[PDB]
Amino acid sequence: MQVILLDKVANLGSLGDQVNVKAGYARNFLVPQGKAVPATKKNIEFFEARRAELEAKLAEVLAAANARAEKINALETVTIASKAGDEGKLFGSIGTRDIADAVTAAGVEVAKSEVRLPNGVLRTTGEHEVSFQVHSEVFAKVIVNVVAE
Amino acid sequence: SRVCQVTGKRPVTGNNRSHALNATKRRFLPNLHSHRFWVESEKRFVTLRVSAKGMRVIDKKGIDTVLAELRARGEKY
RNA sequence: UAAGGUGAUAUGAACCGUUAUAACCGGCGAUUUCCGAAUGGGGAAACCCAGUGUGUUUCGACACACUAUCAUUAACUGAAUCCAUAGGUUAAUGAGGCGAACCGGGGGAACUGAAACAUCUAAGUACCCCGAGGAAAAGAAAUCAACCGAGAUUCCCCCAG
RNA sequence: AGGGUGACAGCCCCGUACACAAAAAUGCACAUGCUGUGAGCUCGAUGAGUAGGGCGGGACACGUGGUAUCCUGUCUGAAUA
RNA sequence: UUUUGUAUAAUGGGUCAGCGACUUAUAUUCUGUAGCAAGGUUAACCGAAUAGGGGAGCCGAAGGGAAACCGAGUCUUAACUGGGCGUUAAGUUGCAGGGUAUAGACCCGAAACCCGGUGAUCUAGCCAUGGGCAGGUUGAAGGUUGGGUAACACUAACUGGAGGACCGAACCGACUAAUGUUGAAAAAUUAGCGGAUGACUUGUGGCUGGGGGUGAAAGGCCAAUCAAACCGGGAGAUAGCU
RNA sequence: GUUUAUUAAAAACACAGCACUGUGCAAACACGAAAGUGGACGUAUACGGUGUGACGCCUGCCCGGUGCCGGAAGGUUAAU
RNA sequence: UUGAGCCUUGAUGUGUAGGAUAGGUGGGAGGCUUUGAAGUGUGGACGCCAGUCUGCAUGGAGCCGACCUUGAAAUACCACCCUUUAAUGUUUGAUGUUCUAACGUUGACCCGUAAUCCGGGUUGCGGACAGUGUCUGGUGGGUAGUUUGACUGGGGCGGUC
RNA sequence: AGCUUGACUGCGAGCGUGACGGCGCGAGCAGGUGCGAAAGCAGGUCAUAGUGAUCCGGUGGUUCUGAAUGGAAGGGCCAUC
Ligand SMILES: [Mg+2]
Ligand SMILES: [Mg+2]
Ligand SMILES: [Mg+2]
Ligand SMILES: [Mg+2]
Ligand SMILES: [Mg+2]
Ligand SMILES: [Mg+2]
Ligand SMILES: [Mg+2]
Ligand SMILES: [Mg+2]
Ligand SMILES: [Mg+2]
Ligand SMILES: [Mg+2]
Ligand SMILES: [Mg+2]
Ligand SMILES: [Mg+2]
Ligand SMILES: [Mg+2]
Ligand SMILES: [Mg+2]
Ligand SMILES: [Mg+2]
Ligand SMILES: [Mg+2]
Ligand SMILES: [Mg+2]
Ligand SMILES: [Mg+2]
Ligand SMILES: [Mg+2]
Ligand SMILES: [Mg+2]
Ligand SMILES: [Mg+2]
Ligand SMILES: [Mg+2]
Ligand SMILES: [Mg+2]
Ligand SMILES: [Mg+2]
Ligand SMILES: [Mg+2]
Ligand SMILES: [Mg+2]
Ligand SMILES: [Mg+2]
Ligand SMILES: [Mg+2]
Ligand SMILES: [Mg+2]
Ligand SMILES: [Mg+2]
Ligand SMILES: [Mg+2]
Ligand SMILES: [Mg+2]
Ligand SMILES: [Mg+2]
Ligand SMILES: [Mg+2]
Ligand SMILES: [Mg+2]
Ligand SMILES: [Mg+2]
Ligand SMILES: [Mg+2]
Ligand SMILES: [Mg+2]
Ligand SMILES: [Mg+2]
Ligand SMILES: [Mg+2]
Repeated sequence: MQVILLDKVANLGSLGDQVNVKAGYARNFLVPQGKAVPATKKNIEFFEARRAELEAKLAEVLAAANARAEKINALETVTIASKAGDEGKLFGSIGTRDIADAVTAAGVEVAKSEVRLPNGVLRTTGEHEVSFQVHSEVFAKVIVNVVAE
Repeated sequence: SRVCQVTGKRPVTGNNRSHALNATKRRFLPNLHSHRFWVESEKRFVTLRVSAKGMRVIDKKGIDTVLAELRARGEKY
């Protein structure tokens, strides 16, 4: 019996995969317990329509996420109103909200969850390195300035 | 009776033929099994008296389609 | 339609009628006990016994009506089990049984013939079963033909023992 | 035509040829109202556990034969003008 | 009637009267007869209905060869000096008849085989619920007392009331004989006989159904003939026999 | 005790007793295409089938044939 | 677990001139190293006991190329490979062990339900077995249909055709 | 004893014997052959037993047939089992 898998299933395939299987396995287990469906042509077209529409959403999201990655390197330097203590140490700190809100209202609509700092929250006056995740795998960098209020 | 609720297959008659071509009347019975089908749309199992052939019809069409045939036929399940 | 009538054995009795409710003929109505599908339950057919509702110048039991099963539909209900579903009650509508042959279908003999007998025959006959109609069944080519063509089905005559 | 009448009846009786007739119910027909059914047009669509096949039977005048065609109890199983 | 042969002491008929057995349909061939004649004739159907229409067909005027094929010839064989079958006889359609074919096929007659029903009011076995066994005997186990024994054993009397126990009516059966045998009776009657508290007997109702039942088993019984009941049907089975 | 109702009542059938043998319970077995049922509301000291036939003293030899029970290596061997 | 195919990727060569158990064919001047070598201390496997691959530890600044021989080159390194061998990945079986989910339940329970049927549900026990359908070999007087000759000094036996 | 394959192929006037199916005898004709100088002889064996119809099927051959047509299968014919 050709069937198309719903949830991922051991030794067969992942969601969407097409596989041949013994009828009794499909009939008495995989189908009732919602793990697969027959390989009717309407159904395989359903999923081919699905694979391609999903492929388009992944190509275009990548077209949107790349666009913002060109824009991150486009600004390439940012200022933040930062009350800097004596010697150089910030009375406060510059978080992802602080960085995010600078660049959103300065061009690129970056949410704070996208901002990625290593150790620091930035407690010093100076110019800093900040990288970002805008897609699962496309990343870019701005540089951050700290002007003493 | 020995009747498939899906295909209508039922006993048919015919001959045993010997080597010397003696005909004796016989029957050919369908290959029937009572089987419990999970019907999703009714959160329930339906037990059908089905020939194995009838099982393959249900794999092909889906139990929902085949039960719909049972209704239209007036047959209850 | 009528001058005669009240069926027969079958008289008699008591009566009806003659110009139009005598009788007789035909159409349409009324009444139509009990048994019988028999259908409120039962049963050894023509009988035994109920429930509910109605009626009593007497509101007793007696009388009258309804109450079988199955199917489709609807309303009200309603488990195991949360919803649901089964189930349950009621109502509307239908069916049931009978009966000639022909008709479609599910099953299907044997004697017999073969000069014995088993393949074969008898014969898809006899019979049993289911269902329908005035007819039934069949029916508008995935049919034939034979390089020309025909143009659904059914029946008759040939082809041909 | 036939029957009846005290024996064998065209003309005695009932009939027969021919000509007629329904208050009422009903058949069938054209017409018409009605509730319902949908007409012609364009662009489509074109019947899968099916056809085919293996095994066992059955049906075809055809007894498995070199045996096409049909049905299918059992196991399988296409192409898409 | 049947036989080589029947007065035959072989068959059949008591007699009379009435009935009782070679038919019918369709094919086929021959004879007779009639029509037309190298032609004869139509079938279903149409119909103006025993007419007329209808020539679809059928038989015949051509055979030979397995066939292709050739054709008054052909086949046989490489080919026949030849040989086989043919060429030189008129047919066809009615009508009457003789035969044959298929049909019950001249009439009557089996023992039986198959199918669907009806029967356990007789009888077999079982199930439920009821009834019956006069009278007379025998006297098991157990128990008590006595004797006895160290104690048991044992032993006597008594008590007790077992048993497909004994004798014997009812009741159940059926060993012998006579009678009867067109009976009083399609199984009995008389005199005798066996069982008679039991694996007994019996009433009412129930269940088992025909290749089936039931059978303490005889192929017994299953409604007066059971090695396959009865009724209806296949059915006019078949009958080289009488 | 039973039996050929209707020519046989017997030495025949049955019988208690004996043996063989099947049967673990949804038993074997039997009536039933099946469902259901008897066996049995029993359970191996039970139930079925077969033979023998109270009791006493006993029941020897033969497994080649036929029947049955057990066997897995080898040969042969079905559909497929 | 295992037989028959696959794929990475690792084992393995005594023509003689020799730094000496020369693998053919190519890229071919630097690889290999602290993600830690040369060296010696020992474990294992192969074996022509000449040596080869190789785990562990110790060690700590090298084993290296035309440097010449050799038909063919450096154990600096790299790619398809063969002589053969092992083991991870795969198709089909073979066999087994478990599982649960088809299916069985003539265990207990719940509801339908004042029910020793049935159905649904819960649970326990089994479980791809059992059982059934189609096909197939064997068995099969349990049942069935039949056959089982004629001649003959009757028939049968014998003989005969 | 020498040489040899007439234990030939196609036919057959005319006969015998049979209810029939059949069985037998046969000179001569054509082709081709052996033996003989030649005339000639040879279509098995001195003769008379030594055998099995039909159906179905097998093998080889074939100017036959060949279900639309070309083939093929199957059939026919000849030989044989
Ligand atoms: Mg009533
Ligand atoms: Mg009552
Ligand atoms: Mg009633
Ligand atoms: Mg609820
Ligand atoms: Mg009716
Ligand atoms: Mg016969
Ligand atoms: Mg009617
Ligand atoms: Mg019709
Ligand atoms: Mg055309
Ligand atoms: Mg007179
Ligand atoms: Mg179509
Ligand atoms: Mg077809
Ligand atoms: Mg053949
Ligand atoms: Mg005599
Ligand atoms: Mg005389
Ligand atoms: Mg006499
Ligand atoms: Mg006499
Ligand atoms: Mg007379
Ligand atoms: Mg003639
Ligand atoms: Mg006594
Ligand atoms: Mg007496
Ligand atoms: Mg006595
Ligand atoms: Mg009685
Ligand atoms: Mg008959
Ligand atoms: Mg007769
Ligand atoms: Mg007697
Ligand atoms: Mg006697
Ligand atoms: Mg004995
Ligand atoms: Mg002995
Ligand atoms: Mg054995
Ligand atoms: Mg199995
Ligand atoms: Mg078989
Ligand atoms: Mg046998
Ligand atoms: Mg027999
Ligand atoms: Mg017979
Ligand atoms: Mg004789
Ligand atoms: Mg010479
Ligand atoms: Mg052949
Ligand atoms: Mg063809
Ligand atoms: Mg052709």
